[PDB]
Amino acid sequence: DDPIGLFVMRPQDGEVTVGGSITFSARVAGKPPVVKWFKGKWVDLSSKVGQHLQLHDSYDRASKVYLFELHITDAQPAFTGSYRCEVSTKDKFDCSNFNLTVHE
Amino acid sequence: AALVIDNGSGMCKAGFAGDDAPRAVFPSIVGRPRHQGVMVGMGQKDSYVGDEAQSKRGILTLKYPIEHGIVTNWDDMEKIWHHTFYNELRVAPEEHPVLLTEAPLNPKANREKMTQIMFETFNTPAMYVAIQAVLSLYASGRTTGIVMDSGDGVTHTVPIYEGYALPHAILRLDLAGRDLTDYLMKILTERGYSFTTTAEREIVRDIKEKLCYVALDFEQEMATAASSSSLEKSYELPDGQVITIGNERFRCPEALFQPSFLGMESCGIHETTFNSIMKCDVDIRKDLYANTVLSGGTTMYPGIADRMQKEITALAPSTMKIKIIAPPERKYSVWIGGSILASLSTFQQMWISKQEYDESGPSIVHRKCF
Repeated sequence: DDPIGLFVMRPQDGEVTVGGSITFSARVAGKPPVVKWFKGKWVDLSSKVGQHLQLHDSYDRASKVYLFELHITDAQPAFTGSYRCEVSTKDKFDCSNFNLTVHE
Repeated sequence: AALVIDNGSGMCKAGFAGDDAPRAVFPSIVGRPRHQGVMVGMGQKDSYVGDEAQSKRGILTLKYPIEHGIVTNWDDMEKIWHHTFYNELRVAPEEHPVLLTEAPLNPKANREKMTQIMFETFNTPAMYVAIQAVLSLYASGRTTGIVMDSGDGVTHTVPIYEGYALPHAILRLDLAGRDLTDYLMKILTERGYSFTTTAEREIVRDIKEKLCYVALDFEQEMATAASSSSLEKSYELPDGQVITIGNERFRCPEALFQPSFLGMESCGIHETTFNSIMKCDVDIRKDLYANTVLSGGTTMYPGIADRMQKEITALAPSTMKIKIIAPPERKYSVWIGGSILASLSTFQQMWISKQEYDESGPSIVHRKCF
């Protein structure tokens, strides 16, 4: 099949209403991998970090797998749409597409 | 024996003639406390001199006695000399002639004043002032070649043929590692880190000495710095602050190669070496290219010899091979040359006697030596 990428676990689609927090995550099997989050082909989520979007990076010692998390808190209707996760590393390449729905 | 002192920019190298390595190596700096100190029981040591200052660098406002090969304040220099004679050396100035090494095309006042202080402030039977390019050549062990000497202060090129010198052929360049440090501090500010004090000024210089290196191709590394992985390293300050640098480290050494970033018309180090060669006689040019010797503090970064070789080979004719010799510890080569120079039997006759000074006058230094 397709070559083994960085993600042991690919991000999964989720839906949350106004004022609701939603967490999206991806894990990478293992120096530390670098993770970028996008709201499309050319939009970077890190530059958009604020009241409704947070970023967090963690490492799991037992599986020596890196966890990348996208934190959305108090999600609003304007956040309904398509979000894209892109991760690039020294030896592996992969990305994924997910959708978030928030209502009024 | 004999005493050899190197009064270069930022560092004072002292030792004994005939020795392969100097006894005393320490920065030539005096640090004083700019800000009032808060604590109980402190000796409040007003003045710090030497390597002690390096440890307590953040609080202290460091001052360099020597700027561009010129000493701004004479008393600080005396403290440095005193420190070298009675601390690590543990010897009296009276005991031996003292050899000082000076860079090419240096101003007249520096040689006359330097000798005057050595004859008057530290009493010695005789002293001699040497030239860095010739001394470096001796360390090399080669009779003929072209010597590019780049110190912490001013880069100089001095070609030599079987012992005969060409003063017209010697070229002085105003690009040096200290200049790079100022450019470097200036470049850091755009990123978001700012250093505006002399004490933290050394911190960027420290970063430059081991972290910085020279790229095979400047444009390609910048291109690949977008996805930097091994291009970024973390530097730990004594203060406790953490610094992360990327493409920034290799573009600094680049400036000597590419003065354009600096904003100056003058050509880079490889072009200047070429210019010195052009000045020299056409017949002796052919072995000048294959006998190139690198020396000084700013030639330490890896890959310099390899970049210079390809650039000299492409610009120069392909009819002859281009060889560059860049031995390690070339920074200390100038001091080493001083110790070896004082070790020759012929040389002892050549020292400037006290009697000659008294009769003829201070201006005889240029007359007696180059």
